[PDB]
Parts: sequence; C-alpha cells; structure tokens
Amino acid sequence: PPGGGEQEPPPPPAPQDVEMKEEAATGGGSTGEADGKTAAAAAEHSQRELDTVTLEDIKEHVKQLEKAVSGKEPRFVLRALRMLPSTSRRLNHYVLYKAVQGFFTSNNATRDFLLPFLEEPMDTEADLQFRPRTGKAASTPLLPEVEAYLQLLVVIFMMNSKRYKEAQKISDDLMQKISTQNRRALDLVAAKCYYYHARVYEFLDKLDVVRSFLHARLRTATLRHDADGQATLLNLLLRNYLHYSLYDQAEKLVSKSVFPEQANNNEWARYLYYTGRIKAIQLEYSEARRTMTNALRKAPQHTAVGFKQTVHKLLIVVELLLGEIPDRLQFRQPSLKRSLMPYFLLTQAVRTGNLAKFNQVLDQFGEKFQADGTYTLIIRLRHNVIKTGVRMISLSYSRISLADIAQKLQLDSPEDAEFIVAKAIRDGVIEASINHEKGYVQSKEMIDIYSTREPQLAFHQRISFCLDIHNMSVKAMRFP
Amino acid sequence: YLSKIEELQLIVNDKSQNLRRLQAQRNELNAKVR
Amino acid sequence: DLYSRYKKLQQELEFLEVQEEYIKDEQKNLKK
Amino acid sequence: GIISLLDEDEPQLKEFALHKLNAVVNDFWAEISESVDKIEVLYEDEGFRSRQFAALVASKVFYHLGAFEESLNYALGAGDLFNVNDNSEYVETIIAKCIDHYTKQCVENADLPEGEKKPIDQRLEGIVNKMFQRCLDDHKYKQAIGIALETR
Amino acid sequence: MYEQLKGEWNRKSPNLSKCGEELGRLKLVLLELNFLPTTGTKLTKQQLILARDILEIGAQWSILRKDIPSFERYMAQLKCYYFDYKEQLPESAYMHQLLGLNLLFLLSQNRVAEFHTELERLPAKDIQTNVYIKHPVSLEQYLMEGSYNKVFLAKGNIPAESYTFFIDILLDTIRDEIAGCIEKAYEKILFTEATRILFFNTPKKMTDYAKKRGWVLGPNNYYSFASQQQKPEDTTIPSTELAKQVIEYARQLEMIV
Amino acid sequence: MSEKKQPVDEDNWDDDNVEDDFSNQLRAELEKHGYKMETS
Repeated sequence: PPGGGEQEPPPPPAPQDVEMKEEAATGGGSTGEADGKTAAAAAEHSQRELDTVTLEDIKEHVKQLEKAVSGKEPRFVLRALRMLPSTSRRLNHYVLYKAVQGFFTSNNATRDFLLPFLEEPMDTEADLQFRPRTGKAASTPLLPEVEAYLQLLVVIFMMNSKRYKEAQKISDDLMQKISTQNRRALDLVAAKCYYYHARVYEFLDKLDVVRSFLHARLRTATLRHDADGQATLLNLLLRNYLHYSLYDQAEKLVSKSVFPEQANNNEWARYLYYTGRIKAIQLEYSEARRTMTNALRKAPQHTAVGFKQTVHKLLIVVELLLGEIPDRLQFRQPSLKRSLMPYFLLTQAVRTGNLAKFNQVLDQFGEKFQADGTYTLIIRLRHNVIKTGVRMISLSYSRISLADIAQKLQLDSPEDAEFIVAKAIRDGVIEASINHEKGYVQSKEMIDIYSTREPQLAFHQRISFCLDIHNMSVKAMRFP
Repeated sequence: YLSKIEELQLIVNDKSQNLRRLQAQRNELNAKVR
Repeated sequence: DLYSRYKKLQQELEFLEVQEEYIKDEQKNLKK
Repeated sequence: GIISLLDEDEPQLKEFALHKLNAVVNDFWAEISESVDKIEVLYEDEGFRSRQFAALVASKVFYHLGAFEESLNYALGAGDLFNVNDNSEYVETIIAKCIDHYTKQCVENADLPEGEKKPIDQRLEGIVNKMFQRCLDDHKYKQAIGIALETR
Repeated sequence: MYEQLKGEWNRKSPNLSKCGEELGRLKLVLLELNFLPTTGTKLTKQQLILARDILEIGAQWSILRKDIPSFERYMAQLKCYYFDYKEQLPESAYMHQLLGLNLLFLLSQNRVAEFHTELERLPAKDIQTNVYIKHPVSLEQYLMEGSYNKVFLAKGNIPAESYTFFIDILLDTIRDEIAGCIEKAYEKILFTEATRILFFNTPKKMTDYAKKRGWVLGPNNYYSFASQQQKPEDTTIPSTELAKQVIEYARQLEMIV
Repeated sequence: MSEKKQPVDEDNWDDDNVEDDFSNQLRAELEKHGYKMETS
C-alpha cells in the first residue's frame, strides 16, 4: 500500500507528455497546414495522425482512469479558438491544465459530463470553421470512449456523439468545401469513425436505417467530391451485404465504382479480397483465384495478423474447387497451427482419390463450417474429388475395367462408372475409349499438339507480366 | 452550385502537372547530357 | 469573382494540353 | 423483388408499385437496371395514367447508375412533377445535365439557327429561365449575368 | 373482419372466376395495407399472415394451372416475406418446401449461380434438416457428376406435394443429357439398355432419338460414326495468333513513347 | 503504422507435398513389407 502509493504518481505523466504532444504537434500541423498543401485530402500530419491512431490502438483504449487522459478530455474539448490571437492564452492553457493536473488530482467525468463534454465547441460563440480540428477532436475523444468497450447506457451517448458527428456531416456537406478538402480530411476521419461506428453497430442490431444513411454517404461522393471516401465507404457498404445473403452482389457486378485508383495499399488490397470472396461464391474460380492470390500477397505486412490468415485460408478453397492444389502451410506460422490443421486435413483428404476420407470430414467439422461460413464447398467439392481420382487413375492405368475402379472408389455399382467416366470424357478430362460390351476403358497418349500450342500460351502470360513489371518499374522510377 | 463544383473537379486534374514535372526532369536530363 | 475564377482556368487547362503535347516531341527530337 | 408485380394490367397495382419503388429504392438502388423496359412500358403508353412518375423513378435510378443522358431524357419527359421538385441537391444534377447540354446546344445554335434549328422542349429551355428566376428574384446579379453569358 | 378470406379454403377450386375473386381480394388487400413492413403496429398483419396463406394456396392453384411467371411472382412475394426486414418471423405452412419449389425450378432453369446464392439465407436449415431442401440438393448432389437412374429413384420417392410440372422439366433435361453424352465412346450399345436408361420400351421416341439424333438404328445396335479434326490448316491460326502475340511482345518492348 | 484493421480475429515443404502422398497411407512403412512377405 505505500508501494502502490508510489506506483500511483509515475503512470500519469509520461502518457500525459507524449499522448499530449502527439496531437499537439501533429494536429497543429494538420489543422494549420491543411490551409495550403494542394493535395490535402490527407496532409502529412494526417498520415501522422493515422500513425498515432496506430499507436493508441495498442497504447491506450479506455478514457484512462488513474487520472491521466481524464483531464485531457475537458482540456482538449474546451477550445473556442475564434482567431489566432484568441488562441495564445489557450496555448498557455495546454500547459496550465497540466499544472492543474499536477497540483491536485484530476476529475474523471465519465458517462455524466460526456454530453456537456460536447458543448465546449460552442464556448462563447465558438467556431464551425476548422471542421478537421473539430472532426479530429470529435474522433480522438469520442472513439476511445468506444474503445472503453462499455456497452452500458452510453452506447446511446456513443450514438449521440455520432449524432453530433452527423452534425459534423452537416458541416461537412454545407460549410464551404471549396478546395480546402476539409471534407476529404474528414473522409479519412470518416473512414476511421465509420469503422468504430460500425463496431458500435456490431454490438447492436442491423443498421438498415443507417444502411440507407450509408447508401447516401456513398452516393454523396463522385459528384460533390471524388477521392478515397468512395473506397472506404465501398468496403464499409460491403462488410455486411456480404454477411447478409441477398441481392447486393449483382449490385457488386453492376457497380461502376470498382476503381478508386489508390487506397494506401490497405483498403485496395482488402477490396480485392472482398470482391474475390464475392466472385468465389458464384462458382467462378479462375477470375476469383487471381485476385485472391494478389490480395494475399498484396498486404502481407505482419507475421500471423489474423485476417491475413483468413485470406490465406479462403484462398485455397477455390483451388480445392479447381483440381490443381498447392500445399497451404508454405506460409505456416507458430500462431497458426490451430487454425490451419483441420483445414489442412481437409486438403489432405482432397489430395488423394479417396472419398471415404472426404465424407467423414463434413460430419467431423461441420461446426467449424458453421463458424467459417463456407458450406458451399461440401455441396460441390465431391465433384472435384472424384475428378481428381479418375484423373489420377486414368493417368495410371492404360486400360482399366469400370467394375474395378468403381469399387476402388466406393461407387458401389459398375453401371454408373460408365456415367462418371462418360462425363470424364464429356467434361473433357480424359480421351479414353470404352467398349461397352466388355466394360474396359483403354487410354492412349500423345504429345506435340501440347508443344505446338500449350507452352507458348503460358509464355505469353509470363512475358506480359514481366513487361508490365518493366512498365511499372520505369514509370515509378521516373519520379526523380 | 453550378459555378462551384466545376472548379473543384477541374483542380482534381492537376496530376497532369506532376506528369509535366516528370517530363520536365526528363527534358532536363536529355538537354544537360547533350 | 467566380466567373473570372472559372473562366481563367480554361487557359491553364489549354496550357497543360500544350506542354503535354510539346514535351513528347521534344523527347523524340533529343535522341536524334 | 417487386419486378413480377410490374406485369399486371390494371394501374392500381402500378401506382402502388411506384409508391413502394420510391420507398425501398434506398436499398434496391441498382435494381431497375434489370427493369429498364418495364419502366419504359409504364412511361411510353398513352393509355396509362401515372406515366410521368415512371419517368421520375427512372430519373432517380438512372441517376444512381450515372446515366446522365438517360436522366437527361427523363429530365425532359418526367413532366410537371419534375419541375415542381427543386428543393434538394438532385437539382444541381438536373441543372448540370440540362444546362451543360443547353450551353453546348447554344454553341450549336451559335453556329446556325438561321435555318435547320433543333426544336427545343419547353422544359429544356423552361428550366433555363425558370431556374434563372432564382437569380431574377434572389438579389444576385453576377450569377445572373454569368448564366446570361453562358446561354449565349 | 376481412370478409370470407378463407372461403373455398379446404375443398378445392376448379374455377378461375373464383380465382379472379381471389386476385381481386388480393388487390383489396393491397389497397388496404401493404406488403412492406409498416413499422408502427406490427400486429395488424393478420390480413398479411392469412394473405401469405392464401398466396400459398394461390401458388398451389398456380402450379396446378401452370402459370409459371405468376408462379415466380407469388414465389418472389413469399420469398421476400420469409426474408422480411422486420425480424419477428413467425412460422407458416409451406415455408420449408416453398423454397424447395423455387430450388426445383431454378435448378430446372440451370441457374446454378442462383442455385448456390439462394442456399445462403438458411445456413443450417438447408443442411442439417428440411429434407425437402436437403433431398432436392442431394438430388443435385447426384446431378453433380453423371448419375442418371439414381436420380430417378430419388424422383420416384417424394412423398411431398406434386413437384411434377418441374421434375418433368428435370426428366427432359436428363433426356437431352443422355442425348448429349451419347456421342462419346459408346462405340456400340445394344438397344434395350438404351431403352432402360433413356425411357420408353418400344416407342416412337426411339425413332425420335435414332432420327433426330444420329445413332443409326441397325441390328440391335446404335452405331457410332467417326469424325476427325486433323489440325491440318492450322499451322496458320497458330501462325497468325503468334503474329498477334509477337507483334504484341515487340510492341511492348518497342515502347518508347 | 500499418495497424491492419482488426474486426476479424527447402527443409519443410517439397517433402510435405511428398508427405501428403505419405500421410494417410503407410506412415512408418517398414513392417508392412515383413507383414506381407508371408501373406501371399
């Protein structure tokens, strides 16, 4: 208890130093230098603000008890800041409130004064002019109240903080958006707050009212302004219209907004992944597998970060549904074996010709399937399994009996071995001829229409890709 | 509104200015080497 | 001022058209 | 999923159909791409009563597509229900379409209106001077003289 | 309230002026409330629940009378009803097999992308249970590769309602399935096994197949003709597609601006 | 930087392809030889 008594003073001030000065220097740079900067859809301090959001995604989440950021909220909201000579005493107050926090203890006003923690941008006829100031100072207070993760009586005050953020949308969509791109600064801030907005709606019911609001929030791009908000809002529209089954996907097809042309390599890569899953659910594989592979290799920048292993999981679903299949644990991680091994046992079952190994795994891990939302593999993957088996055995045996391969592949009857191999011919897998008097399936071999046609088509792809490497290499080299 | 958004989506087109920056440094390269 | 501030930008659009056409022929000429 | 309801012969399913089109359009925005001709039948027929509001919902949905020429034809053909609605931010889009087409039309008619004129719809030139009434009565004359020079 | 809403409900209705009164009654329902959620007063959907019941019996009378665009009209209505935006969802009479009807005919349209995006809104209902969903998709599980008469055993046992107006379309889409896969390495087949698989012992459908198709009706045998490709001339479409491709290689290596 | 948004969560490999051939059948295949030398 005296040891804890001296474990009380050192935890506030160093967060009260760096957590102070991050938005002090960064937000000062952002809000002031957003006046100029001919490309200020996000200033360099706005990417620095992204970086500080990455910092307090792991540094501090809650409204900070032990009286550390608990005074930073009534400090940083109580800002009239009408003009720069009326801000100098506030620049002194940025240290004077620290003197108040050091002389006495702070006053943590949780869940009562949070709504009059929203009336300080009205202090003595205050400003609506610097909306990235008030937008960033409506995100960085009010979103850590959601990172408190309370879900008790203040989710309505979370929502009313987001109603004052709808008033920030009002000031976003009315207040003088000519060439300042306060709107597009608020489009990146809108991306952030719509993710946490979205997490609030994850802890509650479906937001179909706010889905119509989100429709309007998407459509208000491309005509008023058009930069990166359409990207972020496109994935934020996709997030549950994937999760809900109906129409939405023909809308993704007829969506003439696939192309927001840059998304800081994060949103664009995961957009590739989301539309890859979308194309994968309608059985189209080769069109989907390339963007699955590109989305896996496009945003890899951790070691076992989670949804990287969700894309690395789903990527070989369609290739279990192709017939060609890679070994998946080529990117196995020590934080991954749990979430790879039943799925790896599934592809282990598929990489042989057996089906009795395959049929057990559905009843085995159908609850895992209920978790993963991938029931569509089991209705149609038996087709690919038996095509792989008949391909393997047809490459094995030059002249096979149907009444042997059928019972070797548990078909239980010889007469539909005719059917399965007849569509191994009709579907174009095998060329092998049959006498349907004796029941023998002879297979022959050839080359050289291979070598006249097959490799050059692949070489065309190889060199188209490498010349695209050359094109992008030069046209990104030439900035100096 | 008519005389408002047209200037904004005109100033959107300023990536051609950065292309001119690229080509101006390229012309600098070739002219100085010559 | 918006009549002026909108009409004067057409000049700069025409200028960027001109120089984007121009540096291509300059680049082709300088190798010769 | 109300497309099959647009087949019944009586109007008293069609008025309810449009009455719920403009209701759940906010979810089914990109739906009428597969109902273009079923709007065209409900518009183009001279025996149908509420034909203009088919062009109103068609204006809305081809705005959602971005078919500003199709929505330009609908900015014409939607009628008096079109012109009565101007307190919105779809009104900047309708003046975008029509006034841009109109000023390039006035460049066309700055070449030869002395013979072979294009016959101009009274809504095409109607919203020109009727939206210009806002500059006539709303205290502003620089915007007025800007449009008066743009109309050539 | 709601005058004679289930009048000829139990017996039958062989007439269509009665069904005209039925459709006019549905018109009266549409003038009365809605088919959209009408958020205040959820419980006033007595006419809507009984309306779903009379739309189900209208779908039964519509599969009886075979009015298939109107069948999918009533199907789209009731399918959007079981996908209601208001999440209350009380159970009904033909819910577990109305989706089976739609599954059946949307399989008989070869709407396989629709067939596998329709299976999503009921995750475990279509998988763990509901044999008039699970047995149509086990039927399709047999239609996956090539099995013919096992599909007809599954067709020879459905103790549910009719399904006949669409499984006869499934009969025909298997008829041309054998009439498609005949042309493969059935180099000779004796006639009565084709009688077993195709259908119809000594029909004029054997004249239909042996004449509309090839498979010359000789002695007890459909005979297989031969056809070739030789790859002779091409040699040139290789040469001109390589002209295209290497003009492309040289074109991209060519660039300079 | 690169916080990777979270709502969601040779020596080894060529012979793992070959081991997928070896996995379900005949893991320690040395005795089945001596098991079947006397069967037939």
